[PDB]
Amino acid sequence: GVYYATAYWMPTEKTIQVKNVLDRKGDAYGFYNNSVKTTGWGILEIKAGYGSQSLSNEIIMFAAGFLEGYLTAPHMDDHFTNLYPQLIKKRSMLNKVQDFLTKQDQWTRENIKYYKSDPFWRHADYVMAQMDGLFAGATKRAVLEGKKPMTLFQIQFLNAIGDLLDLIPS
Amino acid sequence: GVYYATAYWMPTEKTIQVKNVLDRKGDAYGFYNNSVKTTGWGILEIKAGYGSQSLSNEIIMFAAGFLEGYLTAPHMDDHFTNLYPQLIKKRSMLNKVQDFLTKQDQWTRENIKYYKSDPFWRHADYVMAQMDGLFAGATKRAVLEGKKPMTLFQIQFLNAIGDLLDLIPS
Amino acid sequence: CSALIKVLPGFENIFFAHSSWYTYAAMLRIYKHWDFNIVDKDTSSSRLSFSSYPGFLESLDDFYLLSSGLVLLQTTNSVYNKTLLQHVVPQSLLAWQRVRVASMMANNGKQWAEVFSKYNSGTYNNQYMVLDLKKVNLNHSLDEGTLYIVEQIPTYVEYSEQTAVLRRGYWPSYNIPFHEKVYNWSGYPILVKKLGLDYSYDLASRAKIFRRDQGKVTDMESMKYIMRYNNYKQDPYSKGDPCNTVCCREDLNSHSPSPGGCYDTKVADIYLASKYKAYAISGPTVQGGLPVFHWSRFNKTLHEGMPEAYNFDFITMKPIL
Amino acid sequence: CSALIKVLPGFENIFFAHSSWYTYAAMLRIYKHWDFNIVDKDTSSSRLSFSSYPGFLESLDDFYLLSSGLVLLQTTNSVYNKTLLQHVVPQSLLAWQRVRVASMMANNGKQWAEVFSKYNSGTYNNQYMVLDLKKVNLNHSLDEGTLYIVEQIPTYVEYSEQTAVLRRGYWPSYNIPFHEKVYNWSGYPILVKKLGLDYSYDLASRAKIFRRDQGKVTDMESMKYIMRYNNYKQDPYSKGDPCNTVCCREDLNSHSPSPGGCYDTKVADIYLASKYKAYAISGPTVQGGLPVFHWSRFNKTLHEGMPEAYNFDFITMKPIL
Ligand SMILES: *[C@@H]1O[C@H](CO)[C@@H](O[C@@H]2O[C@H](CO)[C@@H](O)[C@H](O)[C@H]2NC(C)=O)[C@H](O)[C@H]1NC(C)=O
Ligand SMILES: *[C@@H]1O[C@H](CO)[C@@H](O[C@@H]2O[C@H](CO)[C@@H](O)[C@H](O)[C@H]2NC(C)=O)[C@H](O)[C@H]1NC(C)=O
Ligand SMILES: *[C@@H]1O[C@H](CO)[C@@H](O[C@@H]2O[C@H](CO)[C@@H](O)[C@H](O)[C@H]2NC(C)=O)[C@H](O)[C@H]1NC(C)=O
Ligand SMILES: *[C@@H]1O[C@H](CO)[C@@H](O[C@@H]2O[C@H](CO)[C@@H](O)[C@H](O)[C@H]2NC(C)=O)[C@H](O)[C@H]1NC(C)=O
Ligand SMILES: *[C@@H]1O[C@H](CO)[C@@H](O[C@@H]2O[C@H](CO)[C@@H](O)[C@H](O)[C@H]2NC(C)=O)[C@H](O)[C@H]1NC(C)=O
Ligand SMILES: *[C@@H]1O[C@H](CO)[C@@H](O[C@@H]2O[C@H](CO)[C@@H](O)[C@H](O)[C@H]2NC(C)=O)[C@H](O)[C@H]1NC(C)=O
Ligand SMILES: *[C@@H]1O[C@H](CO)[C@@H](O)[C@H](O)[C@H]1NC(C)=O
Ligand SMILES: *[C@@H]1O[C@H](CO)[C@@H](O)[C@H](O)[C@H]1NC(C)=O
Ligand SMILES: *[C@@H]1O[C@H](CO)[C@@H](O)[C@H](O)[C@H]1NC(C)=O
Ligand SMILES: *[C@@H]1O[C@H](CO)[C@@H](O)[C@H](O)[C@H]1NC(C)=O
Ligand SMILES: [Cl-]
Repeated sequence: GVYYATAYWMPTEKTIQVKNVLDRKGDAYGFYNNSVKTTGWGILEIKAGYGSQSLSNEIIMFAAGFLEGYLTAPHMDDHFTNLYPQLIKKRSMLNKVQDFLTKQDQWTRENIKYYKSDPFWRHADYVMAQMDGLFAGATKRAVLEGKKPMTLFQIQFLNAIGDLLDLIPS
Repeated sequence: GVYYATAYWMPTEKTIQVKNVLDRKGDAYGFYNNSVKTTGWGILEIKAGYGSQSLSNEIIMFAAGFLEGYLTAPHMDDHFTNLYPQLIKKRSMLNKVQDFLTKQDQWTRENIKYYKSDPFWRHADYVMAQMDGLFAGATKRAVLEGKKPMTLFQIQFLNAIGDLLDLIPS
Repeated sequence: CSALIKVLPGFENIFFAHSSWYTYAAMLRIYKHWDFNIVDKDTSSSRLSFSSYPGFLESLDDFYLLSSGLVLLQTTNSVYNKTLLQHVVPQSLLAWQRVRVASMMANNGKQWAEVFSKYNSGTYNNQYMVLDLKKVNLNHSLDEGTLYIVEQIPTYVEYSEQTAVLRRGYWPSYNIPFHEKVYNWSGYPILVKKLGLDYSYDLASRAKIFRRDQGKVTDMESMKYIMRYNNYKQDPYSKGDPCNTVCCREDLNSHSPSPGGCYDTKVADIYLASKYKAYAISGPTVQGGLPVFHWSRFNKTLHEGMPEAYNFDFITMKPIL
Repeated sequence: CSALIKVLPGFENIFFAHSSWYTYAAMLRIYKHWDFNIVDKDTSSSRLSFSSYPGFLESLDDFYLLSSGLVLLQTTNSVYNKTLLQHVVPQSLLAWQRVRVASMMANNGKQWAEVFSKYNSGTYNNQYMVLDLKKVNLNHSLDEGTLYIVEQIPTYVEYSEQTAVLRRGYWPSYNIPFHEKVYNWSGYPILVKKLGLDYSYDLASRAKIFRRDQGKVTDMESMKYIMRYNNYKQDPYSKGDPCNTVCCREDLNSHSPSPGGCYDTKVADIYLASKYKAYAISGPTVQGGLPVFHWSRFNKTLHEGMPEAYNFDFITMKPIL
């Protein structure tokens, strides 16, 4: 079935709160249609920054990722479970992968901080806000359900699967 | 049916004589298969400079054209008859065409004479020997049959049909 | 992965499609529709629909319909040059980040390639087809800019405009680089010498099948059909191998079955795309009477969250909010 | 005139063919085989077989099999730029002379274009396809140099290497220039604006028919069939016009019949060409049940030397001495 949800930016606390309704005044709203067993697809749809509040671009991106992580965390964890052993069979490989993604993410964040004037890095910043949001959202959902939240490394690893395929045999 | 013929360069008289046999010692030999009513094609085949005599390149080309003009003159004249009125309906057009082909041929011959060192013009010379031969051959055949021979202009016009198509409306 | 862009003979329509190949353990799918209200002079697109997965802020596949009127397809190349792969360093942006920045900032295929090229990581070394539907005028013309082909290896992205090829009827993509400098530098010429013509760009099995059959696409049904195509027992180009064709079924390999190969097809045309619509099927192909895939036959592979059996149909994906 | 080069999907063979269109008063045909024993360091070829006519020291059509391993096809472009046509002067070599000098001196398609370009007359303004069969390795590759496309207008010859297009399956030719500078300078863009898409390179009726049907060529029989193709009553791209197709029958135009259109087809493949062999049919096409052409219906046109009726078959042309 379909789960609706809506995120609200609380500008003062600088936090998002989520509710399980579709509310068009919300800061990111939409649904997760859990149809994977029915059609072979889940369907996710997010409309963000179209509500009452007028929001900076970075917070629109954060809210969209927050909403997506909140709705799909259970499946984020299953997809990790399923693909982790397809790519990583030896702790030696895990070492190589952790080290690369850690250095890469640190390097990405430092450039975003440094190049605050640049249109290209500003858009890298939008993508990275969405990723922080996705991390923030999936955690919220985990805590609320009483599960151990996924780590940021696990989310980096999911988004990096393509880059990891050719990289790991190196 | 098939007509065979053979041309012989007579180096002293500087003339070709033709005989109506296939003789492989000849200077250009081959056939005209008059199959146009049977298949929709005539077939002409010429082997030149493969006989007893060792011949300069220009005389091989002259002999090949001589042989072709000798065998196909009747049909050269029919093709002219058929295509002339397709291209020329007014003496005004004939004036334009005569003038262009005359100036063009004169210009071609002068360059061939001037550029006796140049590989490109030397090969233009081979093509023009073949054309002189074709003219020489068709005449020989005409005289021998008692017809008015085709003029060099008529042979220029046949070879120029493609260049004339876009040119005449100009 | 297999991809194909096919234009009809009077430019009456244009079809584009991608069929993903990877481990069947990846078939926990999510089709995503995002619309973010971004207001920024250097943003060209903040709305996009695309095939995807849980936790992926990208398609991976790839198959994207962007609000800039670009469509993005991609198939993965290999790089067999070990010295080249030594140049990879973490001081660079990953492929998914460059795809996302480019698909957000670019309004045409040259600008997409230029932005995607910046801080190239040399990871996920792929060919992209950037199809700019703003350049397509049905029954009239495919204007300059319609198709750019972008190929990435470590240290180097090459891109070129390929609309003149596409005007002849099609652009195919099947995991072998098109640009000669790419193909050479990635080591394909030595693979062809060592392993034969399956590694060549022109005569790999899928090159031959698309060369043979793209002209059989006349409409949506026959575009679906070529992109779901296997026929391995009868197609002479398959050499009897169920992976040697457009939509691979490596689980059917008779001496070393494995749970991987082709597991989806997404397809649209220019009319569907202008409404962010596509047809998408999840699962290995059953086309032509092939057996339904069942996890029961590979029951030691984790496949948490997925159904047991894949016998779905294409459904219509479109945003609804 | 229509021409087509078509490669099979696994490069198993390559076919090339030309069907001449002109006045039926030109159908007094001679197929010629010449072999001249020339000994000259700058001669590449003095042996050639080609379709021709009485008194023509050239094909005109054109369709040539040269002993240098080049094949030459050609179709005629129009030049609609009257200012450009003003540059034509008799101080230049005619097309047939440049075709002959180039086909004698050149050993590859770039050298053919360079030699043919010298003293360009701007008369008989055509596209040539120079197919270098020495570059063709069946089941393996079409190497660089396989196809050059050469286009002449007054003052300017443009040529480029087009093997990458041909590797996709085919090269078609139908009296409209391919190179954009040529097409523009000859005035085609204003004709398209004034008369519509029959004047466009991509969407002329024969562009659409070859785009639709080239993939239907699997062998010699089906190459013959596409090159003899008319089907005008049923083919939607013909718009009901018996000249709007591959092999035109303008004598069948119902309001202004004229004795002209397609009157031959010559076709070979790389095996036939290496023995200077081709299949050649003389006459308007009767394919698909069209009426045999009879001169009796146009009995005021001179057609001295020809048969009355054209219902011949393809015959084998080859030298025999
Ligand atoms: C969620 O997905 C389900 C699963 O497909 C959708 O329900 C189907 O909708 C079609 C077309 O409207 C109906 O004809 C089917 O009978 C439904 N099938 C099943 C098996 O449920 C539903 O439409 C989707 N809803 C949203 C909001 O995405
Ligand atoms: C000259 O042309 C004729 C006309 O086609 C050729 O004769 C035909 O040859 C074929 C194949 O050998 C026979 O099966 C036919 O029965 C012949 N047909 C007719 C109607 O004559 C002849 O072979 C050619 N000869 C040369 C030297 O070119
Ligand atoms: C492009 O051309 C085709 C016609 O060839 C148009 O589509 C058809 O038009 C017919 C008759 O007008 C309709 O009945 C059909 O529904 C269409 N399909 C076919 C196969 O004929 C099409 O509309 C044109 N497209 C554009 C954008 O102009
Ligand atoms: C594989 O890639 C390597 C690394 O790029 C190539 O070696 C380089 O070649 C360039 C240009 O020829 C030289 O200037 C450099 O000296 C090389 N660089 C390094 C870091 O070694 C090699 O050419 C490629 N292999 C193949 C088969 O193409
Ligand atoms: C190119 O490949 C094809 C096979 O695909 C070869 O031609 C066939 O080979 C089969 C079986 O070996 C023969 O029985 C047939 O006569 C051929 N035709 C077909 C349609 O299979 C062909 O020999 C190869 N060509 C070259 C130059 O190697
Ligand atoms: C038609 O051709 C004419 C003659 O080449 C073109 O006019 C020339 O254009 C060039 C470059 O733009 C100018 O430098 C010359 O002044 C022109 N030359 C002459 C002799 O007039 C004209 O551009 C072409 N027409 C079209 C529609 O392209
Ligand atoms: C690619 O390799 C080929 C064949 O070895 C070589 O001849 C060719 O010039 C190379 N091309 C490029 C663009 O480097
Ligand atoms: C796993 O597969 C084997 C047959 O290969 C079977 O014996 C076992 O019970 C299977 N378990 C399942 C389908 O749950
Ligand atoms: C040909 O004409 C087009 C359309 O007018 C023009 O935009 C284009 O750049 C021209 N191309 C060349 C090569 O001159
Ligand atoms: C020429 O055609 C007309 C019919 O159009 C006919 O009356 C005349 O006799 C014809 N002459 C022939 C066929 O020789
Ligand atoms: Cl093609």
